Amino acid sequence: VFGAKYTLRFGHVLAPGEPYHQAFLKWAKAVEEKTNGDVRIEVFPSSQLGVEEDIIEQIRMGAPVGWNTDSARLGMYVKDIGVMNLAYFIDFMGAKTPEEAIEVLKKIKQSPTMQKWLKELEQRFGIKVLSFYWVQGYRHFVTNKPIRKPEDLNGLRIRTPGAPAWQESIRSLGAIPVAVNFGEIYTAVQTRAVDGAELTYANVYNGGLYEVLKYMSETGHFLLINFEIVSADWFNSLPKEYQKIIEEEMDKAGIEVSLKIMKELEEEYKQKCIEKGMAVIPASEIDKEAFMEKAKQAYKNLGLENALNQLIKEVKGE
Repeated sequence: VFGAKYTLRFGHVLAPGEPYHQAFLKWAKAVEEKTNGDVRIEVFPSSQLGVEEDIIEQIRMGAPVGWNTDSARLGMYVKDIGVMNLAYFIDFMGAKTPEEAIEVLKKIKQSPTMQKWLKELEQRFGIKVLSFYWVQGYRHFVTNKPIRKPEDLNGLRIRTPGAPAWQESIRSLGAIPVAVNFGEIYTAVQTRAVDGAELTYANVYNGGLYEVLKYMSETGHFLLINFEIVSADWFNSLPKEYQKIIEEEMDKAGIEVSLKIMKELEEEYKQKCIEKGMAVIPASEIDKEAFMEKAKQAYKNLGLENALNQLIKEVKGE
């Protein structure tokens, strides 16, 4: 009293106050406005605590919940969609600038193959993708040794997220992948349990990791594409007009924060990291083709090369 008719609780939107959170709050406010207060969206920052959450099982259960997740997770369910979390994916799709990256994502969305995968996620698993135009930016190696070619990673324990798309990718580039809770990366480096990480400049700066790692080597080996999911059962319970408002408003909010991240914020954080004494190995000094060539073996090890090729075909319009 006198509240909304539908309430959505949307979680895992990363750290409080940061760009993603800001953008989800903009999205929520716009859906609320355009639905006349009938849809209320509550936005929950990520916890850094190490607690079990079965986020997909809630989505399957039909709860009024959503999550900021990724294709490394969704690829556990419909295997092939996981190709979008593999090393150099956006480069293999031909994107070489921020604006080009967003345009490729739009082409992937209208692709018959993506539409297939999204229908399988919905029907077989009850997962509705509202958007994947949410990009955290390019990830680079963060180490105490410059990385210019694959051989430089040999023997290096590099922490990367726990799912196979990440682990196999970092392994194929030449490193030993290691899982470590993000909030514990600093501890893992200071206590010498790992040799480095692979992160965005925002992650490195906000974590104060420049205190313990000296080099940012700009391999640009991942572009982190987030997938924004809700229960298919819940989404379908909404009126069609509201279904369209929710999806359109978040594709819009997503495009907006993705470009701000890629065109401005990551640049600012780079400057701040330089000002904290880090040494940047620029992209032009790195054998990126050698890394791209090593990356192909992750696609093969996981069975996702056909998936990539299939996407390449339909996007090469036009």
